[PDB]
Amino acid sequence: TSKHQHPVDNAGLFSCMTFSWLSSLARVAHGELSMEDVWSLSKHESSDVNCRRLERLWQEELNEVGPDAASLRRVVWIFCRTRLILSIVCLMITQLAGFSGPAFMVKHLLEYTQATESNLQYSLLLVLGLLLTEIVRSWSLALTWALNYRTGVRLRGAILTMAFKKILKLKNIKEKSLGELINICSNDGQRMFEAAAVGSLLAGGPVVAILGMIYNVIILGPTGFLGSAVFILFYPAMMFASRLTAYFRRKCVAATDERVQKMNEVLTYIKFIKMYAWVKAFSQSVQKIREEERRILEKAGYFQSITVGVAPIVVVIASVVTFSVHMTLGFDLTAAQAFTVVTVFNSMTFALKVTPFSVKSLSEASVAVDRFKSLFLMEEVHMIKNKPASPHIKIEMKNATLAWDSRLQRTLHSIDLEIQEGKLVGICGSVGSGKTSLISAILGQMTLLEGSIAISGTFAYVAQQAWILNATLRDNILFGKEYDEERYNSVLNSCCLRPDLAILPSSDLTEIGERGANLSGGQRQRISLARALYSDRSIYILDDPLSALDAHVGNHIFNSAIRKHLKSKTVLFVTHQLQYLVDCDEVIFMKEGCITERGTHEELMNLNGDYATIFNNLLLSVPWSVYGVYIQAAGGPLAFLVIMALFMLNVGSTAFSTWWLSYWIKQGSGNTTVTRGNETSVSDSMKDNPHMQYYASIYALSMAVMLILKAIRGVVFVKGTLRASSRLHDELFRRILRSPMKFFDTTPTGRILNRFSKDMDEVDVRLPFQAEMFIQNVILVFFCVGMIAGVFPWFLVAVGPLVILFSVLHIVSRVLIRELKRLDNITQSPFLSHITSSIQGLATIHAYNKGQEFLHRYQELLDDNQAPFFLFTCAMRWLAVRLDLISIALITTTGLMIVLMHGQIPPAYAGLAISYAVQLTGLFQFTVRLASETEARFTSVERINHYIKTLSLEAPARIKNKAPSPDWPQEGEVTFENAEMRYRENLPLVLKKVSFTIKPKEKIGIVGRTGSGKSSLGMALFRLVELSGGCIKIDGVRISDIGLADLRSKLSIIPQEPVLFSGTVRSNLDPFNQYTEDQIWDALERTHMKECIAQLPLKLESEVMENGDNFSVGERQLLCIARALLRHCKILILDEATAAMDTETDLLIQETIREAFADCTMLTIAHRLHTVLGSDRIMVLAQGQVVEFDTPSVLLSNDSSRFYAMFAAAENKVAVKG
Amino acid sequence: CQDALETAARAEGLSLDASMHSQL
Repeated sequence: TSKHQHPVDNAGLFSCMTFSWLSSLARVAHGELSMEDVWSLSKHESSDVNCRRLERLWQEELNEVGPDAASLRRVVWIFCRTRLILSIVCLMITQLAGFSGPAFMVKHLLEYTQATESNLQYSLLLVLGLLLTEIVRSWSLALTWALNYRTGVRLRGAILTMAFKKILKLKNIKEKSLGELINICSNDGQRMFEAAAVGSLLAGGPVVAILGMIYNVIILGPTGFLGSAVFILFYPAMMFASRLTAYFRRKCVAATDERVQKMNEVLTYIKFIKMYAWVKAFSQSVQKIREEERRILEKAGYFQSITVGVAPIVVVIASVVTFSVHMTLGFDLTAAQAFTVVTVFNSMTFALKVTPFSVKSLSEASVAVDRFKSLFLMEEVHMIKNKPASPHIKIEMKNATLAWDSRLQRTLHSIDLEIQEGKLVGICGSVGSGKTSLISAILGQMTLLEGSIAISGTFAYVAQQAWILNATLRDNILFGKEYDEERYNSVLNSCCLRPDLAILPSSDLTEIGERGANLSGGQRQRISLARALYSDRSIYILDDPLSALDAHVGNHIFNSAIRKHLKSKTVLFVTHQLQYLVDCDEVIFMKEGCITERGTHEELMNLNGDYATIFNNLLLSVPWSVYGVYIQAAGGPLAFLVIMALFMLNVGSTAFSTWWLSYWIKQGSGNTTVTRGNETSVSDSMKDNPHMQYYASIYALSMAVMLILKAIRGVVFVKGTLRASSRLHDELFRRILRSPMKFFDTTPTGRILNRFSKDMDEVDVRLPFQAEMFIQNVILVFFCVGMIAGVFPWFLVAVGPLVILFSVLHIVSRVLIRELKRLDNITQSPFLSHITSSIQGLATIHAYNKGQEFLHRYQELLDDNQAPFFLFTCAMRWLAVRLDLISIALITTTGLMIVLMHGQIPPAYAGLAISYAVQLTGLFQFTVRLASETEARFTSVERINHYIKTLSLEAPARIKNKAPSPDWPQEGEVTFENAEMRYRENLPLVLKKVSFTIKPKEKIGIVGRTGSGKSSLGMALFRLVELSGGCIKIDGVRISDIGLADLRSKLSIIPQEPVLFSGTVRSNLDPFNQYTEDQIWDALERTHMKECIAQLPLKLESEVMENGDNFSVGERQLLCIARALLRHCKILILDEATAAMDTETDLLIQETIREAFADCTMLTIAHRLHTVLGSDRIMVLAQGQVVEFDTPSVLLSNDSSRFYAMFAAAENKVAVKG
Repeated sequence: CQDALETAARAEGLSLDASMHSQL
C-alpha cells in the first residue's frame, strides 16, 4: 500500500464508468502483483469515519422511543439513504433503456423489412439509436454496480468496526459462544456487503417484467397473458425444486459427516486394524455408507439438474403456447410481433434469474441485522473512576454489597477492606468462599448496591490460564512499552527464564500461537510474571500465579521478585497454598462472603480460628493430464461423447423448434388463391394455410421432444459424474487400505483425513454443477454464433477480429483477477488470528485497559483486507463491462449486416438473426466466469490422484510358498536366530544379533529401558516390516514362508490402550460372525462380564459410540481380553495393559489373564518390575542386546545382575516419595 | 443455498464463496 490519492476520487464519470485506472494498473502488471503496487483504502472509505457516523446514528435512534423497539434496519437505511436512492434511480434508467431499446428497434427494423420500398437512411438511424441505447444502459449498469460496491464496502467496514468496539466492552464474555463471536466480526461483513449489493440490484425485475407484460398485451392482444401464466406456473416450480434440493442436501450433509467420522475412526487405529485382520468389515461398512451417500446424491442431482438451464426452455415453451393459441383461433401473426415477444420473454427470464439471488440476499440481510441487534443489546462493563479521600489509601470499601450479573446473585455482604500503599495483603479461603468474587469486584465487573468503593490507579492482572498474544517473546512481554536492556534482563533473571531461552534455539523471535503449541503450564506462568513485571503498574493482582508451577521454582521466583521488587507497591495475592502467608504483611480469611477473622499471621494463629484449622490440616493452472484422467474415470471417451451428444441434441432441438417457428411464419399462405370480395387474388395470410394442424402438431412434438431430451441429458450427466465419483472413491480407498503403513508413519493421518473430507465434499458439491453449466453455456454460445453465421455467411469476418480481441482480453484479465484473490486471503489470516486472540483474552485486555491499540490494529487490518477485495470487485466489474461491450459490438454488427441486405432475404430469417443476437448478452460473461471456477476443482482432483499413483504395494495376500500346514502351528514353540530389525532406511538398528529360545507353556516378561527394542518384538513377530537379516523359526517352519493372512490368524496381541470401534457389541467381538452364541456367552462369563452385558435390554445389540465412553475403564479392558480370547491363538503377547487404574481392578485383571490363558505362552512387555514377578523367565534388553536369560529366582539372588539392580532402583523409587 | 437461480446472478462480479471460515 503506497499511494497519495485514490484514483476513484480523482476519476470522472467516464473514467469511473469504464474503470480506466484499474485497466492501467492491469496493463502495468501485465507477471505478478505485490501489496506495494496496490493502493490503500480511500479516505472516504476509512473505517473510523464510517464507524463514528454509524455510532452517532445508533445513539440518535436509541433515544427516540427507548432501547426496546429500535431496529438496525432503519439505521442502515438512514446511513445509506442517498446512495441507495441513487442506485435505484440508476437501475430504473437501466431497465427503462433495456426495455425501450431492443424491442422497439427490432419491431421498427422488421416492419421496414416488410415494406416494399428500401431506404438506406432510416435504418441507419434505428441501428445508431439501438447502439446508443445499449451503450447507455451498459454504462448506467456499470455505474450502479460501482456505487453499490462502494456502499457495501463502507457499510461492511462500519458494521465490523462497531461490532469489534462493542465486543471489547462486553460484561458477560462467556454468555455468547466462542465461535459465534468470531463469526460476527468475520463473516457478517461479507454477508452485509453482498446483501446490500444484490438488494440494490433487486429493483430490476418487477418493473421490466410488468413493462414487458404490458407491451406483449398491447401488441398481441388478449392472448398476451399466456406467457405471464406460463412464467407464474413455472418459476415457483423451480423454487420448489430448489427447496427440495436443499432438503436433500440437508440429509447429504449428515451422510457425509457420518462417512467422515467413520473414515477418521478407521485411520486413527489403522495399526490395530492391520494387526487384527479386520479390514473387510470396515471396508464393507464404508462401502454401504458410500452407496447410501451415492443414492442421496443421485436424488439431489435429479432434483437439481432441472433448474440448471431453464431460461431458453421457459422462453420457448411460452412462445409455443402463446403462438399456438393465438394462431389456432384464426387471428393474424407477423414475424415482427413474434420476435419482439421472444426478446421480451428473454428480458423477463434474465430479470427473474437475477431476482432469486436478490431475495436470498434480502433474507440474509434480515438474518444479519437480527443477529447484530441481538448482540448490540448486551450489557456493558464499567470502570471504577472515583478517587479515595487520601492518596495514602489505594483500596477502600465501606460495607459494600455487590452481586453477580448473568439478575443479581449476591455474594459479598458488609465488606470492610482497607489496604495501604506498600502493604502485601493475602486472601485465604476455600472454593466458593468469595476469593474469586473479590478479584472480579476489584476489576469492576460487579454492581454496587450499598456503600462506596474507592479505587486509585490501575492494576496489574495475571490470568490463571496465562493468556498469550499471537506474537514472539519480545513483543508480548513489552506489551507496547518501551524496550530497555537492563530492565528486561532483570525481569528475565527474576522469573528464571534462562532454561526457556536455552531450550528454544530462537527464543527471542519464537512465534507463539493463540494458546501456545510449544509451551507448558510452568513456562506460561513464568512468562505471565515477566509481562506483568514489565507492565510495572501501581497495584499488582495475582490470581494463583504459582498454581501449575512447581514448589521449588515457585518459591524461588516469589523470594526473588515479590519479596524484593514489590516491597513498595500494593500486591494482592489469591492462592490455594496458605504456606506463603507466613512472611506476608496481612492475612485476610474469606468465608461465605463475610469477614470473620483478619489481621497478622501470629494473631490469626493465636485466635485458633478456621484459618488455624486449615493451616494445620495442610501442614500434615492444471495440465490436460487431469482432464484426461477425469474423462477416463468417467467411463472412457464413450461417456464424454454420449454427454456431449445429448447436450448438443437438446440445444439443437431448441434451435430446431425456433427455426420451425420461423419457417412457419415465413411460409404464409403458400400461394393459395382466396376470395376477399368481387375479385379473386392471392393473399399473403398465414390463416389460409390448409396445413394448420400439421404445423401445430410438429411444433408441439418438437417442444415435447426437447423437454424429454433435456431431462434425459440431465439424468445421464448426473449418473455419469456420480459413477466417476464412485470409481474414484473405490480406487482411492483400495490404494490407501493396501499401501504399507510407512506412509502413515511419514505423513500424519490428519493430512489424508483433511484431503478426503475437503476434496470429496467440494467435488461432489460443485464439479457436476460447474461442468454442466459451463458445457451448456459454451454450446449455447456456439449455436447462437452458428445460427447467425448460418443466415449470413459474411458474419465471420467480424467474428474473427472479435474472437481474437476476446481472447486477448481473457489473457490479460486471467492474471490480475487471479492475483487479487490471493492477496485478499493473504491479510485474512492475520485478521482472523487477531480476532481470535482478542476474544480469548478479553478479560486481560479489559484489566490492562488496552482497548485502543487493539481497536486501531483491527481497523488497520480491516482496511488492508477491504482494499484488495474492493480492487477485485472493481476488476470483475471492468471485465463484465468489457464483455458486455463486446456483445454490444456483436449485436451492432448483426444489425448492420441485416440492414444492408434488406429485400434479398425473407423477413423471418432477419428476425431470427436479430432475436438470437439479443440473447448473446450475458452469455459471454457467464462463459468466462465458469471457465475459472471449474479449474479450482480440477486441482483437487489432481491432489486426489496424486496419492493414487504414489502409494506403494505391501506384501501379497497369498504367498507362492502356500500354507505350511492346516493345523499350523502344531505347538507353541518359537525360536530366534540373529534377529535384525530396523524401522526405516538409514535409521539405527533396533535389534542386532539377538537369539533366544522359548519353551512351551512359559511366562516371559520383557522389561527394559525406552528405546532398547522391547516394543519392536511385536512388530517383528507379526512380520509388520520385512526383516533386514537373519531368520526366525517357529515349530520348525520359517515365518517368512507363511502369508500375512495365515500368519496373523493364529497369533494374539493385547493392545496397550483399550480400543472400542463404534457400532455394536457383537460387531466389536466378531464382525464376520464366525462364532456361535454359546461360545460368546462362555467367553463373556470367563471374564465375569456376563452380568454387565445381560443386564442391558440390548445385550448383543447395545449401541457403542466413539472410544466407548459409556462403560467403566475396567469394563473396557475386560471386554478387550474377552475379544482377544475369541480368536483362540496359542501365542499371546501382553504390552502395558495397565495405565492409571485402581488396585483391585488390576488384581482382578491379572488373575483373569493368568487363569484364562494358562495353556498359552506369555510374552509380557511390561515396565513394572513388580507385576513381572513369579514368571517363568525374565527377559532384559540393553540397547538391542540380551545379557541375562534365566529364571527370576536366580536373577534376584545375584547382586551383579542388571535385573536385580533395576528391581532395587524401582523399590527405592517406590519407597522414597518422600 | 447454491442453486442455479443464485450462483448465476452472482456471477456478475461477486465471489463464489460464502464463508469457508470454520476452524479448529
